[PDB]
Amino acid sequence: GTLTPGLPEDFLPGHYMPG
Ligand SMILES: [Cl-]
Repeated sequence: GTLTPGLPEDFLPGHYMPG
């Protein structure tokens, strides 16, 4: 659910950085 690199999100495309 974000534009950043990181882990895939559960329910939306895009990724997130934990923390
Ligand atoms: Cl992915």
